[PDB]
Amino acid sequence: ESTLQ
Amino acid sequence: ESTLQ
Amino acid sequence: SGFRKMAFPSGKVEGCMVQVTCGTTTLNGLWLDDTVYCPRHVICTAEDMLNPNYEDLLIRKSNHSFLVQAGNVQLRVIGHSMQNCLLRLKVDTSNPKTPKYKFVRIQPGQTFSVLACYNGSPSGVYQCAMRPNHTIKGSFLNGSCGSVGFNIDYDCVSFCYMHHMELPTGVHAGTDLEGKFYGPFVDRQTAQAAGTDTTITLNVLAWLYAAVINGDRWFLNRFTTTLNDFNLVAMKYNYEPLTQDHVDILGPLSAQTGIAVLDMCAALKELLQNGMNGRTILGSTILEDEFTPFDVVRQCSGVTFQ
Amino acid sequence: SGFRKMAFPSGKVEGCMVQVTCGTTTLNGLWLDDTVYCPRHVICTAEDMLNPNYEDLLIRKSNHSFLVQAGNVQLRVIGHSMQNCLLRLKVDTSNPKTPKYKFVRIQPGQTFSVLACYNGSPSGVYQCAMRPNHTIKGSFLNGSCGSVGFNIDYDCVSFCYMHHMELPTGVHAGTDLEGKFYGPFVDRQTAQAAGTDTTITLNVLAWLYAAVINGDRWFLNRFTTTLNDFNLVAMKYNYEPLTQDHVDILGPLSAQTGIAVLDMCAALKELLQNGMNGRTILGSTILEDEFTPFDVVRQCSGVTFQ
Repeated sequence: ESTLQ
Repeated sequence: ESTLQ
Repeated sequence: SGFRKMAFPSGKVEGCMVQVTCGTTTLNGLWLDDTVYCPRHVICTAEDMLNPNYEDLLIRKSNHSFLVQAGNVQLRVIGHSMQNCLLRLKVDTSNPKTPKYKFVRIQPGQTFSVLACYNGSPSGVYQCAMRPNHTIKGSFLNGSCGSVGFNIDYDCVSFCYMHHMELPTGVHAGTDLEGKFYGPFVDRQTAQAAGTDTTITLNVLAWLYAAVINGDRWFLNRFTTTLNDFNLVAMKYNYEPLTQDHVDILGPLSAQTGIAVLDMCAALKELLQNGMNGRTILGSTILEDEFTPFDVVRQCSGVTFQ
Repeated sequence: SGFRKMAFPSGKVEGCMVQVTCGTTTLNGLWLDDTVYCPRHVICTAEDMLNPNYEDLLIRKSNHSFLVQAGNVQLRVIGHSMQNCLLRLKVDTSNPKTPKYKFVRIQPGQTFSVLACYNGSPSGVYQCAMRPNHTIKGSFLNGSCGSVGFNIDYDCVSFCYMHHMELPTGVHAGTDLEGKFYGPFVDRQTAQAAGTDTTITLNVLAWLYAAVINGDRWFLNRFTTTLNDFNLVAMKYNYEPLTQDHVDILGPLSAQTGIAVLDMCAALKELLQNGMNGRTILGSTILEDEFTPFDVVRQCSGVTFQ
């Protein structure tokens, strides 16, 4: 997926 | 030689 | 003598780091004058993050939905706008530590320093390049969002990057200080992938000039090349094509070492073809593409060790 | 995710940098409370530097032989002692920017950040290891002497290095903040050479643990090894011998990845023997020895990507 941090 | 800086 | 991946001293930036909380999401912000910038995804919960509508999530918030702590002191929010993929929070105090500064968008291949922060608290500094595919090979954990990238030119801080997210590759994506992403990416948890990347030709050549200025010459050869014959070779090894503008930027390094650019390309053409023979250039057993020509002028001696 | 050579944020150190001139030699000093430290070779001219007697050169100076500028403001010298291979200058102002701090001597293999300065003016920050042969592979030009190395533990600055000189190899030699050199070197321009160096075994293993925590496993194998059988192999590839203390320090990283130390040595034993097969670990095509176990706990996630 994609990981906003 | 050697170089003091 | 010596050559390291060197970052800019970070003090002037440490004094602009703050923490920003909304609900139970906490990330970092940057406090200049009376404004704090941060990623807009700070107003999202984990469920929201898959399909957010920001316009719509943001109208459901007021100033006092946002907590801004700088060290100990609470800063009161008195205003909030969205700007692309950032928020801008007007606060009641102007930052006594605001340095001279500007915002610039940077171009792929360019380079900068990152100050990694968690909970408004600077943890480290390292040097990065903006990759051709618009990612960075950073080092970031959860809570690092709102960590910024920068350069210093004299007395002035050029902010060029804010951290927003991490891709499946393990690499990082973010934004300029206007909120506009670098790359085709969007601030959502969806299927998204780095485009394939390429090696930064201009930089490799900068780095070869640095080896020579430091006094190593072994990789040179007696050939020259046409720009176009080099590019035919470059494309097969996944390097960016060399252009005339790039050749002109390498002018002062050419002038300082008396090596013609096109002679140096011939040198590279050769390294790509035959390998290094298990030898090193400036310490490296591989060809190094994260120093620009400017990075080499700043770090290296203005006098060649001939 | 990601793994970079990361240095400590440098702000707290920038505020202690000053410039120190004596005759026509200018170098950097460190201003803590009401004392400024710098290399004692600041009282030498080029002719002096080949055979100096410091005891004798120093008695021929008074307080007003020393100029101390911090930014613009001139600081007045009211006292001077020699301390080993450093000077201590008492001045009239106490540094309003003095941070909590201490001085420690570091051990080979340990790691730290360097703030490169010219004319009292911080130019960059990078991360270093103290090599077994007691040198550092820094990046320094003329005028960088008095640039310091440090760590930060919480709120506190551990000063461990001051720059004095560059060896013929191109590597750097200096001192703790008590004036005692690291290594057999002396502050004179004579024939002097790095002892041969060795790879920091403890660190390589730290770095392999970091690869696994980040979620890469390819270099593992099904073998184990005796400590002594490893060392027989280590000595032939010029690695430091592994000891029981080193094995114990790797405990929490063992615990976090469920790989036994001695299993990991077997993995390394194999890499040394068969190469990498032109593959990478954490980005590198070579085995990396400038992250300690502590460097890995601080940067990496406390949770393994299994």
